[PDB]
Amino acid sequence: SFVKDFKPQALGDTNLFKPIKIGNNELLHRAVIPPLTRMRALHPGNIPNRDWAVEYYTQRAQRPGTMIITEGAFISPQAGGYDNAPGVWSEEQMVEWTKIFNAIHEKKSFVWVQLVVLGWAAFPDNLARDGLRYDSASDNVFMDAEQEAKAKKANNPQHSLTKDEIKQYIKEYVQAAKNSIAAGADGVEIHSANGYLLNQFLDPHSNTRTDEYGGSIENRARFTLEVVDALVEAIGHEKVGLRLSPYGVFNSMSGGAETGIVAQYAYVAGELEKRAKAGKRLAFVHLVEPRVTNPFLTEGEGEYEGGSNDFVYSIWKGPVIRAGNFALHPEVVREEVKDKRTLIGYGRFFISNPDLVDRLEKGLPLNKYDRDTFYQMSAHGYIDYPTYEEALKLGWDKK
Amino acid sequence: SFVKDFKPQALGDTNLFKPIKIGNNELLHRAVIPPLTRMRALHPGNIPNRDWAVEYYTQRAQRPGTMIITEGAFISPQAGGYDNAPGVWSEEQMVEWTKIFNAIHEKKSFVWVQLVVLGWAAFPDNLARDGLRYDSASDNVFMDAEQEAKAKKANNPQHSLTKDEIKQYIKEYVQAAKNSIAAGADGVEIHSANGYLLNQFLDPHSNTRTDEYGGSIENRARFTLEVVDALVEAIGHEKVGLRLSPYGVFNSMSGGAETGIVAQYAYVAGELEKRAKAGKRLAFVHLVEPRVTNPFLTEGEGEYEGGSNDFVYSIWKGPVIRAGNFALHPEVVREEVKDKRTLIGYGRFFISNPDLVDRLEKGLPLNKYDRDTFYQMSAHGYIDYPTYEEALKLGWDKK
Ligand SMILES: Cc1cc2nc3c(=O)[nH]c(=O)nc-3n(C[C@H](O)[C@H](O)[C@H](O)COP(=O)(O)O)c2cc1C
Ligand SMILES: Cc1cc2nc3c(=O)[nH]c(=O)nc-3n(C[C@H](O)[C@H](O)[C@H](O)COP(=O)(O)O)c2cc1C
Ligand SMILES: C=C(C)[C@@H]1CC=C(C)C(=O)C1
Ligand SMILES: C=C(C)[C@@H]1CC=C(C)C(=O)C1
Ligand SMILES: [Cl-]
Ligand SMILES: [Cl-]
Ligand SMILES: [Cl-]
Ligand SMILES: [Cl-]
Ligand code: NA
Ligand code: NA
Ligand code: NA
Ligand code: NA
Repeated sequence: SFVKDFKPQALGDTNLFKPIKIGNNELLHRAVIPPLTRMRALHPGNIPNRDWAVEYYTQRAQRPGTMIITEGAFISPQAGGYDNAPGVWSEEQMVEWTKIFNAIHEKKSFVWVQLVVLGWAAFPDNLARDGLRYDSASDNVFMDAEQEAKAKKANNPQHSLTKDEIKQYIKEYVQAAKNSIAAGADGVEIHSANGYLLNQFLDPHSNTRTDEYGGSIENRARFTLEVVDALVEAIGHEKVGLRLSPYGVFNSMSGGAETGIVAQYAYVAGELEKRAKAGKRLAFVHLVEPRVTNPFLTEGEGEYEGGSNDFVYSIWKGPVIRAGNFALHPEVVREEVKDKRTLIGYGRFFISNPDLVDRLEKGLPLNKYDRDTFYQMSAHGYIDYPTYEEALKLGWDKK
Repeated sequence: SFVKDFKPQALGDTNLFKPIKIGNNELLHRAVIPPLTRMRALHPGNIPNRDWAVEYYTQRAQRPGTMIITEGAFISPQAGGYDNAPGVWSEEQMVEWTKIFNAIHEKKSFVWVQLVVLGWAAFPDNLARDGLRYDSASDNVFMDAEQEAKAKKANNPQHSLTKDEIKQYIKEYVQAAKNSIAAGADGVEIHSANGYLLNQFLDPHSNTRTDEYGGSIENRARFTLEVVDALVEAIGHEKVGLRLSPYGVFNSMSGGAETGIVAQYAYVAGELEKRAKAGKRLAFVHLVEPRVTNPFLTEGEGEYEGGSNDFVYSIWKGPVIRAGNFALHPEVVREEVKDKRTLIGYGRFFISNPDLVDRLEKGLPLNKYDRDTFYQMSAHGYIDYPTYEEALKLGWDKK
């Protein structure tokens, strides 16, 4: 059915429908698909779903000139720990990704691979089964008691990365980025958000290190910036973006309760702008808004009202993608896109509306999503959400 | 005469005219007199002007419940270097300050002493004459070529402070703060703005140190925060505020051209909020706006449009005084004071309008200022600017 109480607004008269260039890509509008893990990849080997993934992305690529950021993709086995999320390290994986990228390009849209390392959010038992470590920045603070216990039970205690192991992850980020471009992707997004490994280094709750990778703002940002620099060198700044969630609490990050949190993220933004002014500007910075501090809470819940991401704009002068509870709030989007370098990521409602962009332009009702199938090994709740026309035929304008 | 093309707005219907408590003081409105050096203090001994200073402050205290921050006052001879700016270290000085504070209190207004250390902005020849060093954070970067040359000519080269000398300044800040309170002041403002010594430590252009007082965000902020902590301990957080100018370029500070500048100031704000949450909240933070990056340029000149101070509000949760080209822009003030913890400092037009607060409430014309007498050893351009009524009697409503 359609979302019951929603009052749509046509946004076609706003900058959401003005073209913009991101990296090498001429986008025709500024509604971006942010990275959305869907758990349809198949075990063993973290293989993109051979039955449905092409169709899923094809559907969501249907509006010409749409920027799509893929579901998070693990850069290596050690970076993973979820059996049904895909990787980008193996030939068997890239065969499937190639088909996906080709399909998106056939629809005249674009695709950026999000590169992921899980750190403490991984399942320590899956990792132990596969002979892999359970990694984080530190070894004396844990995501939650359950994760700490799963780790101990698996004889796979949380491990504070050595410098050599950080270097190994950086090598894997580089090779994953290369693999992505070679298979036909338009670029990559470095995931440094939502409490995964890089965010675990950025955040002083999760990073109690006393070496050069913790204990100060500069040190906590070191790993993220080393990945940025390694990928810029490998595939070019125009093919690299970075995702950050300054106010996020998901996966036991600090959020606004940490009084140094804005400084930590302002420092990262400043270092990106420094690189930009020196000739290597990232394609974009992608921010999760304080509107959504945890993306598994219903829209309107977990909103942090004590901070804004606007500070980033005083520092970083390139494109900014903002995501978090914008589908249900065209009135907010209307104001945000008045800034001419702002794009809007629409997550959950892109799950349920393959033709979301048309609906935003034209002020059409939105399909309700079904959170129960966000993660599921099924075509149902993945490729069977209808377009607006299909929904009319099903009688949804009267259900 | 009145400012010719100005279109006043009555601001009495805004929060500018709602009472607010700052430290121990119940202000009746939120128009603050920011610190304004006037150079009427007499040599030798940096003595507040025995003829005119009481009258100057009395005039500007006339609206009941006004917060006045004094002209900058040197904490010690070594902290000074301008013969006609006052100090707060000697009995002879405090005799005069006592009269000033009494007069302000008789008008039912309040007075906060701004505590100043000049660093590289001092005149090295005055300092050499008096057997004093020419100090800054570093010794290999200079304010400008003229200052570097004056220093060499005076055989008083710019000197990078030792840790012991920093500790000595902190002792002097403490004693100056005590002197101020004992003489009757309501509080003190730590000057960490406008390119004076503390700002010289904060800014990476002027601070190339490699000890614990430079080389990182935390290190560059160390001196400012040590002064904050020393004064909070000495006279209480409710009697201490801090002034910062993130985007200032006056006295060869970096401003927005330094991509790490927001991070540097976000860190300071965060550390203040941390202290506040731990039970010691400063009375206020005072910000110079990017509206005025150099206060000796005519209003509208030297505006930096590439940054905002709004970030501070995501971090620091106490009162914020904002200053910079607000007198000529009631339309901007009207929007800013919608935030209920925002006060507005009015500098240059408080020089020329002793009854500025009435004029803001009632939407009256403003007396033009005469910049030539901003710094002058005279009552003229100091205590002879008329109130609105006096100006009407002089025929200014038709001049
Ligand atoms: C099912 C689901 C999967 C997600 N997967 C990812 C992901 O792989 N990488 C990522 O950075 N964010 C991920 N997110 C966060 C979203 O990209 C987005 O920031 C968030 O859902 C808020 O936007 P929205 O309110 O428009 O959904 C996910 C969110 C959901 C609900
Ligand atoms: C003549 C003059 C003297 C000033 N003296 C000081 C001072 O002693 N301490 C300080 O922090 N700022 C000082 N300032 C800066 C002002 O406090 C204020 O930030 C600036 O003038 C911008 O506000 P305005 O546009 O309302 O004048 C001075 C400015 C002027 C023009
Ligand atoms: C498996 C992933 C790559 C994660 C899924 C859920 C969220 C919120 C991410 O940021 C990544
Ligand atoms: C002599 C002083 C205390 C200075 C005068 C001019 C400015 C802009 C200050 O900040 C302090
Ligand atoms: Cl799993
Ligand atoms: Cl903005
Ligand atoms: Cl002088
Ligand atoms: Cl604000
Ligand atoms: Na099927
Ligand atoms: Na789950
Ligand atoms: Na006289
Ligand atoms: Na002068």
